[PDB]
Amino acid sequence: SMTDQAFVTLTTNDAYAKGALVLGSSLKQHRTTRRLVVLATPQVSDSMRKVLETVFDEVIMVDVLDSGDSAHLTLMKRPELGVTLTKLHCWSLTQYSKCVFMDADTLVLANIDDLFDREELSAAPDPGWPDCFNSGVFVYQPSVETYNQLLHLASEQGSFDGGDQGILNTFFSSWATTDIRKHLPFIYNLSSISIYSYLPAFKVFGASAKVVHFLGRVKPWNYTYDPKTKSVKSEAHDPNMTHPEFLILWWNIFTTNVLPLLQ
Amino acid sequence: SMTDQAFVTLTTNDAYAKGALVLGSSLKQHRTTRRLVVLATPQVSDSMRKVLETVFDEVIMVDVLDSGDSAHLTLMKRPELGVTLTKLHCWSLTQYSKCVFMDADTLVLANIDDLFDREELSAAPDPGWPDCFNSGVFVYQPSVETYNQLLHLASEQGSFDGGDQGILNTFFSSWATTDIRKHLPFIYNLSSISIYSYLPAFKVFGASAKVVHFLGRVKPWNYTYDPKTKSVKSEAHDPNMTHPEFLILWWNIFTTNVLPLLQ
Ligand SMILES: O=c1ccn([C@@H]2O[C@H](COP(=O)(O)OP(=O)(O)O)[C@@H](O)[C@H]2O)c(=O)[nH]1
Ligand SMILES: O=c1ccn([C@@H]2O[C@H](COP(=O)(O)OP(=O)(O)O)[C@@H](O)[C@H]2O)c(=O)[nH]1
Ligand SMILES: [Mn+2]
Ligand SMILES: [Mn+2]
Repeated sequence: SMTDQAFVTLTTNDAYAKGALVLGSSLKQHRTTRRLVVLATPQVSDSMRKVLETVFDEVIMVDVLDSGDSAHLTLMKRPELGVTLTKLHCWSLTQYSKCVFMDADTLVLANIDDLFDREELSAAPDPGWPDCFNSGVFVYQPSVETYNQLLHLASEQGSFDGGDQGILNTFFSSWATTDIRKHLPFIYNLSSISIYSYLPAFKVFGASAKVVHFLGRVKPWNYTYDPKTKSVKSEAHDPNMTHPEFLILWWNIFTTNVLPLLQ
Repeated sequence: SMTDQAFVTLTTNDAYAKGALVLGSSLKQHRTTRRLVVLATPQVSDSMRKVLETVFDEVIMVDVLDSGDSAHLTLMKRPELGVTLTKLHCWSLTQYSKCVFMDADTLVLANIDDLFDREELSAAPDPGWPDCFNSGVFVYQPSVETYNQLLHLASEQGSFDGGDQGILNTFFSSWATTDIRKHLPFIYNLSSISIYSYLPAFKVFGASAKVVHFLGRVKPWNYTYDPKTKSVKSEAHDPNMTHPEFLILWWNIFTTNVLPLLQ
């Protein structure tokens, strides 16, 4: 419980750090009894690292790992995601026996400590290619062996998508066809994209959401929020604004719970 | 080899009948040893029913079942899909021990007779909400009981999406959490939408595709094809055209095998 198990996130800059701060605050809001840890890289300002230390039990400094895999990253219109190979450092955290990695663009809506009943590698399906798991939420076991194996495969073969999700799916390739218990229910990693892609399903299953994941190039922190009206201002033709409940929650927590700690 | 087992499709009009014909032609092309069955409703022309008899072993006339659920259908911008409850008639086919239902907008790329090793209900995940199965390819056991249960649920509750897929997911509730063997690999029902949603995944898994599913409002038969050049004429800004190989194959089979029976 308290000592040997953690939620782990990652930030390589101050932008994704506002995400990590909101994630962290949401985990506390829902009364986790596990540690909170964030992996941070040198591009995170000293000032931000100090703020991160008020929310996370530990801020762990690591080196950026970058795929440099511009062809594969362009293939999915995510030229900026090569630095997500930095996620692989999560397996080096052998101070813990089991952890849940969560993307810095996630938000917790309910206690999810029952994830620690799972075993490596448990993750939810990805809505793009559902025989791949989405790497935004996964339950794993820190291991120097698994760490080095993952580093080796990344250096030798890279990632089919140029980020962490490809390589993690290739390494944990039995996921689609194994033990159904290793398929986390989709409500533990609810892709913002699924809300508009199959709204009828969201309408009957979404009230049970435990985690929302703002996956895709547009992040909550790239909107403009007016605290007085609670209005979110978006770019034109944004399909996520037809169901904005999770975006508003994100901003509520940031303005209320994170903002006071920033100053 | 199975005289007591069939593939089953559905058509309510002459337009999806072109799809059924191409699907049936593709099952023959890949040497199925099973029977081929199409459910058709009164709106299919007499001349079309006769053409369907050259491809399918059985053309079975059934009444249209229509949810009339404009609210849920409109939720997913598919106002025409209420007649998909007609699919429920497939459970009445107790001449067969086991069947694979396939949507009329599917296209077989390899022999898939190994699907008959599965048991009801086996289906692939839906890319919008992957804890629901897509109802375009599924293995089931004809049964008067299951048939009547499904009709009663449709009459009482309707479908959460106004079509067959919602009601079938509600009825086969345990799919997301049961027996992984009942999760068909995504290659047995490859959603055309998944090609452009996670292109990197397509690039490394796509060569293994056994079935493609042209799901969504635009169907292969709504394009304009030039057989001289083998170019497909699309509506503007069509995302599927960046990877057109499956559409081209649909039109080749249509033009070579099917259109001669029509025009
Ligand atoms: O510039 C970046 C890009 C990503 N990340 C980390 O890598 C994760 C995966 O990236 P993202 O969530 O943007 O991928 P997606 O969920 O959109 O596929 C993020 O949540 C962050 O934890 C980061 O720290 N800096
Ligand atoms: O007007 C219609 C619409 C649907 N269908 C049948 O119902 C299936 C499901 O509809 P569709 O494939 O359009 O749904 P999607 O796969 O796009 O969700 C089709 O493949 C056909 O077999 C039909 O016969 N007539
Ligand atoms: Mn993410
Ligand atoms: Mn279909």
